[PDB]
Amino acid sequence: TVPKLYRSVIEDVINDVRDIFLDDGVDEQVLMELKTLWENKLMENVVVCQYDKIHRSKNKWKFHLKDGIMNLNGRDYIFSKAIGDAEW
Amino acid sequence: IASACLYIACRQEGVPRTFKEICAVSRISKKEIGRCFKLILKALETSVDLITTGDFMSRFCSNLCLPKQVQMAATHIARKAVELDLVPGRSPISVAAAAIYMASQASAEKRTQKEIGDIAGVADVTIRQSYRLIYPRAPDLFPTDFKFDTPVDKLP
Amino acid sequence: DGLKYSLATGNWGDQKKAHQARAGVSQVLNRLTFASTLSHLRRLNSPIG
Amino acid sequence: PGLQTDCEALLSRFQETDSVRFEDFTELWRNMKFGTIFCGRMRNLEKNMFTKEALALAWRYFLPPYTFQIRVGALYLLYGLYNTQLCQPKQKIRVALKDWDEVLKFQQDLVNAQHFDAAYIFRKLRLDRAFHFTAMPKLLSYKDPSDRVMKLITSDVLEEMLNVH
Amino acid sequence: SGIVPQLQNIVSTVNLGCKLDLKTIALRARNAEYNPKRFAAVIMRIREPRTTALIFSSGKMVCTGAKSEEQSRLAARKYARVVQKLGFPAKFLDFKIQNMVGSCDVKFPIRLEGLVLTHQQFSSYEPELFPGLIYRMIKPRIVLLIFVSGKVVLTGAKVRAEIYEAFENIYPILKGFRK
Amino acid sequence: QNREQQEELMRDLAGSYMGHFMKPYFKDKVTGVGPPANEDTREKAAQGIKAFEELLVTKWKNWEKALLRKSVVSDRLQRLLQPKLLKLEYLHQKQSKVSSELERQALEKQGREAEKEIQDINQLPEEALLGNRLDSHDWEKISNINFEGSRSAEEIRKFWQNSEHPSINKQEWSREEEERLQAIAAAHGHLEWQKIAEELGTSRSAFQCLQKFQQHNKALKRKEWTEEEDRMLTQLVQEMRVGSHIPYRRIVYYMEGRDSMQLIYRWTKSLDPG
Amino acid sequence: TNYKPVANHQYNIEYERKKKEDGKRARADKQHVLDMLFSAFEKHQYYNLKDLVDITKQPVVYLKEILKEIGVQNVKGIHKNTWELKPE
Amino acid sequence: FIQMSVQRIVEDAPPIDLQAPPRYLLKFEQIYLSKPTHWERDGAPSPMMPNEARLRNLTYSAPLYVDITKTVIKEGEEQLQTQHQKTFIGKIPIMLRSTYCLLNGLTDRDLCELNECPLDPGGYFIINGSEKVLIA
Amino acid sequence: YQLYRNTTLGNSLQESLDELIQSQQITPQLALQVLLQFDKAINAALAQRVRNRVNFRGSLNTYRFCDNVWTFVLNDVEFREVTELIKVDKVKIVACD
Amino acid sequence: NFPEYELPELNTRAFHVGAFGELWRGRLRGAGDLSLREPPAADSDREDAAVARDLDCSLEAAAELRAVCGLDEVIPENTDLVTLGVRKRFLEHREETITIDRACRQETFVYEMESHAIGKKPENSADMIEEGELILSVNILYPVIFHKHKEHKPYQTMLVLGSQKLTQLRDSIRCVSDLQIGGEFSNTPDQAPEHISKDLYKSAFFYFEGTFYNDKRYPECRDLSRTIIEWSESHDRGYGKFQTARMEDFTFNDLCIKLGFPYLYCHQGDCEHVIVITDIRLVHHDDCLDRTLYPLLIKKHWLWTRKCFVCKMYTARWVTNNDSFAPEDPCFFCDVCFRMLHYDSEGNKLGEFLAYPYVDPGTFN
Ligand SMILES: [Zn+2]
Ligand SMILES: [Zn+2]
Repeated sequence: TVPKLYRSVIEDVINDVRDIFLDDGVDEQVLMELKTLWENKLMENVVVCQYDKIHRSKNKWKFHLKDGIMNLNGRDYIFSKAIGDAEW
Repeated sequence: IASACLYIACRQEGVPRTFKEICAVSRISKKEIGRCFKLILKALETSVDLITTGDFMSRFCSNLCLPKQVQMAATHIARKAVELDLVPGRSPISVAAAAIYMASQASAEKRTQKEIGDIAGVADVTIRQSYRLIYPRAPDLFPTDFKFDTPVDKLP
Repeated sequence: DGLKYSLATGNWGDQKKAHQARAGVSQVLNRLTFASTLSHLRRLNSPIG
Repeated sequence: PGLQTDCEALLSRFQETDSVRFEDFTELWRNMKFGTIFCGRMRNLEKNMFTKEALALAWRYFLPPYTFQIRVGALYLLYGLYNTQLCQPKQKIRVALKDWDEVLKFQQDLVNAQHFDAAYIFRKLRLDRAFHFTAMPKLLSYKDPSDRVMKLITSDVLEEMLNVH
Repeated sequence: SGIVPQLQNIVSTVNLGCKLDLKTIALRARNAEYNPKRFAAVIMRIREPRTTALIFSSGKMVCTGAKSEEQSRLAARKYARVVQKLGFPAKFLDFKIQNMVGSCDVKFPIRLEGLVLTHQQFSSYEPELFPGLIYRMIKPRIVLLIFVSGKVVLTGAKVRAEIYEAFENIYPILKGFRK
Repeated sequence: QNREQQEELMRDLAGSYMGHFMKPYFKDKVTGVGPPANEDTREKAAQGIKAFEELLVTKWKNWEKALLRKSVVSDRLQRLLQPKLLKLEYLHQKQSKVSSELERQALEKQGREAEKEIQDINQLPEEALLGNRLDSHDWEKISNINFEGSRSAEEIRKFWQNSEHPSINKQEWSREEEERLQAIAAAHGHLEWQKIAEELGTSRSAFQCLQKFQQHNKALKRKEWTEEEDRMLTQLVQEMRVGSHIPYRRIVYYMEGRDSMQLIYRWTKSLDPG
Repeated sequence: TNYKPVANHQYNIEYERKKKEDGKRARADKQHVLDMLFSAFEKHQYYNLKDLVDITKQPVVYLKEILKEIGVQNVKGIHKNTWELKPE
Repeated sequence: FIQMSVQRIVEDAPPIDLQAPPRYLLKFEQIYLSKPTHWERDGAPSPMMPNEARLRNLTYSAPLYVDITKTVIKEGEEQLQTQHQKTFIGKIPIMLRSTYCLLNGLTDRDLCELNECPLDPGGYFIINGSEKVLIA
Repeated sequence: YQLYRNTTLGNSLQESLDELIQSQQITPQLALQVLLQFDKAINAALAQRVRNRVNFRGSLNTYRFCDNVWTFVLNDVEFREVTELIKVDKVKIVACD
Repeated sequence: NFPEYELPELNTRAFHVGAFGELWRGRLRGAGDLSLREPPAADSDREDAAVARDLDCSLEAAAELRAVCGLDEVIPENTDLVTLGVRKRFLEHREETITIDRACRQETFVYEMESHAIGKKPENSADMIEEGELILSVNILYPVIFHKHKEHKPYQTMLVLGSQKLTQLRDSIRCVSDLQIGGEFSNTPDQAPEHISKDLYKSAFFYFEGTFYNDKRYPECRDLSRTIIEWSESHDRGYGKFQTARMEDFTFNDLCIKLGFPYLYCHQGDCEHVIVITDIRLVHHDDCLDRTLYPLLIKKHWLWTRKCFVCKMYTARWVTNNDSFAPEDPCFFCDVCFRMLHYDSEGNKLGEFLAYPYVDPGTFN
């Protein structure tokens, strides 16, 4: 699922920036090689996300995360909602 | 300050209202009403008699279409329940709501928890909590001479 | 209070506007006899102005 | 669907006679035509379901906390209902383990009290193998009761108390 | 009686003696929280004494959650050291315990109505606002939350002896009103 | 004994379903998720054995079809607007810091052209906006924003491309069209239904052509009983009977080219032992 | 039913939540505040103190001190004396 | 006046339009009158008999309620329309023995039960216990 | 937003843009415009392209809050996706809203 | 232990089935009640003597009791009671509203399943069940095949035999998950069918009140409960003190369980069924007495049968995903339509699709 999302994001970004590429005076071949380079180069555990609600009990933390991409064990995963619990 | 003074006067004259019945009239929330009530009682160096469950009986049962017989039945149920300590430490308004509910369910005119909660300003969950404590002791709380069409021997 | 005040006093318009308020429209019903009660309820006023 | 009302009416009409003899129950059965309660067009499935319900209700009425008269009347009701069935595989009365002690002591009291009619009825029911000795009265998924005051205080107890006094 | 209150919280304040840049502390501390749109202090938590410290830009720190005076002092010193390691000239000046909150159970239900009736000049019992009786003890400036379940919570004291004497004063009244 | 009865009664008041167990019999009370899948489950998934929920099929409601149409239109509008809108934003940003006047007027003219293009895109007709049933839309977004998750992205994509696109003739078939379909199927063979639909002239999907051919076919069922087939039916019935209940639907699928009605008639009229 | 008992007015809870959400305005650094003030000065010659606060989004006391350091107020006979962003 | 004029006056009043930019509208449609009621110290409502008003120096007034519909627009292509049914707005003094008086349709025996003279014609108001007649 | 330009996708985009800059085939202004467009596109996609819930349990080692960003560091963590388990010794969660 | 209501009318406290059966057999020991024999003037005297000895009464009294307590259809019914009156009104309504008045297919199916094997004597007389065998009327909840299974849960009830080794019910539970054929046959549909899932994945386990009885009979079987035990042993999940067994050294007679409480039965990786023991009863003489076939399907739900989406005359022999021809993504075809639509002339797949062999749950279960 992650590769599909990455490909869709690349396609959307390319389609959105095609107009700037045409306008500023750079040929669409530069755009195509940008897409190919990005796709080719696509091939510590860090989670970049957004927090919906970080509840803190006496010592129990409950994380409600709106969305995020995580990098667990060198493998990328995506989530549109995270309900996590931890004990400090 | 005006809302707190009105609440204090209503409490003093012997026809006390609830903080929710002053909030519904005033433009502030119950928290500020209570804070100003306490502040006024502290500054004026005066005190007010503690509210009893029988003070909210007449108004609650008059807002509802319950007959006078059901009103007296509910008042007696609530008074006996508070005497028997079946509701320890619970607000008198919740006890009044539970008594009104049981009296209405047992009497000909029946009322659901929703209407009683709206009239008394008590959440239906609180009504259930205060009703389950006095649920097993329903009959002995009723008046001895009480007529009804739905038996007091069976209730929800 | 507006309706009560006008009926209570017989002044018409707001209380603050008593300068132009018509007076005597509302009067205490005459209960001296039944005839006086009936007459008072059928009384017509002709303001001069 | 009204079966409980019929059972209650039959038990009431049996108790109002203040008798334990099976002759009165047989007379009531013939007069009320209770044997025709199973009569009526109904396929085997619903027929056996209704028979199961009737037997379960009769057995429930046969167990405490009902009075002795009601219990013996329910015993005759069970006998009549089981013996008069339209189902080829006659439905069996579900008997729980916790209730076996009560039924056995009730039978012992009946035979002790010279009430040989009810004792013989129960013996016939047992011999015919009309009992499914289940674990609980009903499958699990997902009046004239008896008071404790009579057991506590009665004529003989107070007579003994006043004699001692 | 033989039961004594057990302290649940101890609020103390100290003067670090130097102005602080709360942003730097938030960015460099291990467990600090800094939300200027919600409050004007840095909230730090530690595990060994299990206390929470609010650090203010003026250099005044407020430590709470400690269960003993020595524990509160040790936590305050720990926070001072943590701030010191961050490159600030923080010291330990004017350490003061500002509040002592303790709890206890007399182990018998209490009749709050009678207590408020006979102690109208001190107690304030409002079931609509709070299900507990608030007794404003006068000899020591302590406030007692007394509940029908028997639980008594003493707050507002600066010393443990104050809490102990307040509970000793209140216990006979509760015993006399034993439900 | 009475107090034990009372305790039983209160626990009756405090007592409490089957649904809490169904698929995740073991589940957490804080997160609500069951144990991780067994290695056997992973191996089964690797072999492409569809689970019960994967083979679950639900009919496409009319409101679902309208929602799909509206969502596709909105998706295409957004995808065609985002580029020109971004271009206009870039032109405005350049205008903000240009440090010139004639270049600023040229940028204003370019921005006016971009705004005209945006207006033209906005007023595009629905027919030209829908597409050609083969262009890649954001079908996965429709499964989440437009649909609340009741339909997967692939299901929506297939339904839109193959069935619900306006370029698919959903009108009732005509006698001449049916005859043409039959003739084309006979001459071209019944195995290349894509080319049959293409050659049919009218805009039809291969699935629709095959469906119409089958519903009007006559070789679908054998239409004549044989002794071997009768013996097979008798054996199957005797094997799968449970009494007077003879489930003919289950019998059919061991018979070749037969329907439940045919078996019912055959076993009731001829092969009945009585 | 008029004035049926309720703990909180629906508007009152919403306002309390909104006030807690937006939060109080913070004291930004003088350089950033100064840059915003000077940048906005180009749009119009003069600004009202209340209106200027919304644009800068700074505390009134803090904003006034910064404005006093450079800006001055001129008495206008048409509406009232208003602040002028030009220090001179 | 009670049946028609009061309702016409409320209906003919222009809707209240307020702008912040959220926009607020208030429209008053239906007018209700209850029987003359008196509220005790405890706040319990009870029907007010004309003799009790005379004896206790009360005003024979009926509560007045109006159905108010409020619509709010916040320039977010959403409209919220909330209606407050039977909003208390005041009390109208009631002319005795009129259609809205408690002594309406009561038989002469019923009036005597209420300590009212059947020969009493009504047609006046009790304002603070004083029987007030409106002179034409 | 300056949040999602740290993962594999955002990083690789950063180096690709840098490679074009050093190749004199694109201007830095277009580079940063493309970066902002990528941020908007990735935000929209993740918010609208993704529907799958994960649940993670761990022992929160440390946390931090400043300028509207939470920085949790958890130890001995286990993530639960739709059906599979992912166990890691340590993880960092950077949240911003 | 004595079975008693743990919940008012919903559940029973955990008890050993062995102790319960021993109690029942000891309370009926030598009483002539557990016979399992078919029901049978000289015998009248013996019956009278038996009644006299059992009731402590005279022979004449026994004869009087026997003669007087004797037993005491026809379509017409008159002088109706309340229940008989209700039945009469219902019959009249059915007659006036119905035109055929026959048993529906579901009713006959249910009756025949319930009464499929009653009074069926063994053919060998060596598999005869002993007098008292603790029949368990188990029921297995069907999996979520159709969406509505979540709302109302269908179940298949089986009369398992007490003192019967486990893995005899596991091998008897008929579920479609055991007949699944793996792999994708898109390239060519004439491949030799891969071994059904019953053979590839032999592992399975019961879970009855905190005890995982794993089916480790075969070498291909391995602990499925290991994952659950490890998952519970993690940080904290409420569940704990999980036990393990082998499932072939235990019998239903040696099990400690509750009645009406949902227990688990997992197989084929994650196919889970809810096992509920409705009741436990001693074997009677009017029910099946065999042991070869006693794990007997007393009731099944008669699930729906999927039909080919092209033609509604045949079922689904194939399921296609990502199909370039089907309207729906998961599309169901029979052999004929699938072959006509997915292969030009020799098995070369046309377009793109992933086709798998689909076994109809409503046909094999
Ligand atoms: Zn299965
Ligand atoms: Zn087909």
